[PDB]
Order: sequence, then structure tokens, then C-alpha cells
Amino acid sequence: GPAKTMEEASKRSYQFWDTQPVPKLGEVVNTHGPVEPDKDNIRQEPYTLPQGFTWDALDLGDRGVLKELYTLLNENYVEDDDNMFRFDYSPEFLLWALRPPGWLPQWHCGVRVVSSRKLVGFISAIPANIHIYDTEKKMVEINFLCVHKKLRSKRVAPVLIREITRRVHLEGIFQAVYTAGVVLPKPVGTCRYWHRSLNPRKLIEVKFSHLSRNMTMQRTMKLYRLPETPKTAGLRPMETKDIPVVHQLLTRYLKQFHLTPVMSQEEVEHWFYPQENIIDTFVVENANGEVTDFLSFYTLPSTIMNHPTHKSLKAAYSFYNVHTQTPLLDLMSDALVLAKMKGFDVFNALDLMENKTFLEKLKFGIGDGNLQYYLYNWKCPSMGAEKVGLVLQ
Amino acid sequence: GCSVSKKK
Ligand SMILES: CC(C)(COP(=O)(O)OP(=O)(O)OC[C@H]1O[C@@H](n2cnc3c(N)ncnc32)[C@H](O)[C@@H]1OP(=O)(O)O)[C@@H](O)C(=O)NCCC(=O)NCCS
Ligand SMILES: *C(=O)CCCCCCCCCCCCC
Repeated sequence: GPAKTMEEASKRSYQFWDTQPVPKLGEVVNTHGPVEPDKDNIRQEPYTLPQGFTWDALDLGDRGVLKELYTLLNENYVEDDDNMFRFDYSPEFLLWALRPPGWLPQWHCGVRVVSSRKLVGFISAIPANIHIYDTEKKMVEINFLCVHKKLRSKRVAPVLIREITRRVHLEGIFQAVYTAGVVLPKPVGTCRYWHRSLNPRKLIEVKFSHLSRNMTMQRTMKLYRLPETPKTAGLRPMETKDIPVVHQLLTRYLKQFHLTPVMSQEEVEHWFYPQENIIDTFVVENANGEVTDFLSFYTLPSTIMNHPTHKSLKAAYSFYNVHTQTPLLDLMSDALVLAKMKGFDVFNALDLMENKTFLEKLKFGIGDGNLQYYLYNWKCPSMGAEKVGLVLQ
Repeated sequence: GCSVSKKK
């Protein structure tokens, strides 16, 4: 089984991860570099799946195939620790997350049942330039590892991981970054989700939160009430003319952290240009016409499992927030107001980058879910959450 | 993959 805490994880043997070029959970890392040298001959044949299952690369430009992936994740992807909420990535969100600049069709790696053609497994890779301490490396980001509930505990996830590794190796890339809600060998950083209630009545009704014993519903609703409009002068949605300055602002802002993406201007357009119900970015254009700050958050609802009335929890997730003239506290306050205006029930943020400076002050409450950060085939010292400067969807 | 958190 999986381990959510470092306690549980110390008691595990990792039959798969012991075979992989990652550090052991027990060791402390005092060096910087690849775990193993680059391979100059790569396995040409796909790894063998169990009988009755076949590989199939997913063309997400086919609407029907995209909907099959939507359905696999909607029914079988990540749940909270109490099996009450499950991610509900939309088809259009999946296209955003899975076709950034440089995406490859072979890195959308599906498993189908041979007879029925049912999609029962998936894993993905997208290319990314990653800055880790003093090194910049072309890597991939791994995401959406999913095995159908009926196919579980049959060692299909290790096969998915080895096959995407092989397909990435064929393109000359030997490092990866990824996250997980569980502890694996070996986290480079550990983050914690925090939650800012926007519609506390619904959150309590669906048991996403609870009334804290000595507070009433009326007190809780007043506690989380927000202004109707944002307060920062010149706040407006990002437009095409802002792409260069958003790129510049982000590039300079990220230098202070130890694990960050290095985005081209085209990647900046992809990741930040607003798309309704996927990604929102607002810039601050001052009295001189200069863009000095920006905030962004992505749209990711959760299915509320087995509930008769409320079926979906509308969640906004803090993405990248860059401040040079507006205080970060004011920026995030305006993000909360905008998310409330757009109908979200909760605003989520990790404790990475400078987020701890605003979490308690803006009335976020700590969550029960960790987000561990990992590198594959890269040895380096771990870092505190405040030095993680990378957000994956 | 990401992880699903709720309020402690
Ligand atoms: C996570 C999931 C893909 C694992 O599939 P599974 O049916 O349990 O496959 P198995 O447990 O038989 O394979 C065991 C190996 O896979 C590893 N593994 C389990 N979950 C993993 C994860 N999220 N990421 C990477 N490796 C994982 C296990 O640690 C184990 O390796 P180990 O022996 O070194 O400990 C599956 O449970 C699933 O789809 N869960 C919902 C979606 C999800 O959580 N996706 C990944 C988020 S990081
Ligand atoms: C969330 O879905 C992440 C699941 C990560 C599974 C482990 C990925 C290990 C890296 C594989 C690619 C290596 C390429 C050099």
C-alpha cells in the first residue's frame, strides 16, 4: 500500500522504486547531479503488459478519445484520503495541461482492453526546462498516472512508469520532475495544501470543512465574507500585449527559488493567457501604463462522491503570483475576490514560494493533503517549501 | 499527479 506520512514510509519496502535511479528514503543527499549516466542505447520495444491489454497513444485532438480520457480520470483518478472527493479535470483543461509547446503524441501513453477497447490506464509526459539549484536541464513533467479501479494492484503502474521512461529516453531526456500525494523515494521538497473558504455553507454541508465546535454557521459566514470588487488600482485580465512583460516579470521573480520552470515566451502565452474555466491571469497596469504585477489561478473542480444534492466542488488553485509594486497580500486578497465573483467554492494554495506570508492572514485553513515534489535521476539536497517555485496541474 | 486535500 501507499504511505501518506514519513512515519508510514519508513516502514515500507519499495520493490519498484528500489530499482529506479532515485535516492533512498533513508539517505541524506550531499551532492548535485545525475543518479546514473545517460544511456546511449535505448530499449526499442514497448514493455509487456498483462494478457489482454495493449498500448495505445491517445490523440487528444480526437474529441471522442479526449472524452475517453476525461472519463477514465473522472472515475478513477486521485481521491482525498477519506474517499470523499475526486479530481474532475475537464476535457478542455486536459488539452491545456497535455498540449503545451513541444508536446509529443507518444508521450500521451494509454492502456486499452484488447477486446472491448476500454481505456483502463494512462500516464503522460510534457517537456519542460527545469532550474534546480545551479543547474538548468531539459526534463519532462510526468502527470496523470491513472490505473482503472478494476485493474489495480496488478503491477500496471510500474509498467506505465517504465514505458513512459523509455519513450522519454528515446527523445534524449534523462531527468524528470513530478509530484505525489504519497511519500516515495525521495522527496526534494514537501508542501502542504491550504484552503480559503469562499462558500462555507456548501463546504460544511459536503464535509469538505467542519464548523469548529465553538463557532456557529452565522459566525463562519461572516468570518469569510469578502468585498464585492478587488481593490488594486489597474487590475485587469491579461491580454496578448502583456505576454512579453508577464514573461519578464515571471523570469526575474523565479530566480529567488531553488526549483523553478524556465519558460519561453511561447510557454508563457500557453500557461497564462486566459481561457474561461481553465486559467485566469490578471495583471496590474499602473498609472504610467506599465504592468508591474500579476496573479493567476487555474480551475479544477472535484467530484463530491456519493452525495445526493451537491455533486461538484468548484475549486480555484493558486498558480504563479508575481509582485514588484503591489504587496503580495493585496494581490492575493484580490485573487480571493475574483474567485468569489467567478463562483468558486474554495480557493486553494500550497505553502511554497512566499505563500506562507499570506496564508494565515487571509484566513486560509491548513489541509489534510500533502504534495511531495520529486526529481528522477537527479541527486540534490532537499529544500524547504518556501524554496519550491514550481506549480504542476 | 496532484493530490486532493480538504480542510483539516
Ligand atoms: C496510484 C495508482 C496509479 C497505482 O496503481 P496500482 O494499481 O496501485 O499499481 P501497484 O500498486 O500494483 O504498483 C506498485 C508500485 O507502484 C508505486 N506507486 C503507487 N502509487 C504511485 C504514485 N502516485 N506515483 C508513483 N508510483 C506509485 C508504488 O509505490 C509501488 O511501487 P513500490 O513497490 O516501490 O512501493 C492507482 O492507485 C491510481 O490510479 N490511483 C488514483 C490516481 C492516482 O493516485 N495517480 C497518481 C498520483 S501521484
Ligand atoms: C502524477 O501523476 C505523477 C506520477 C509520477 C510517476 C513516476 C514518474 C517517474 C519519472 C518517469 C519519467 C523519467 C524520464 C527520464
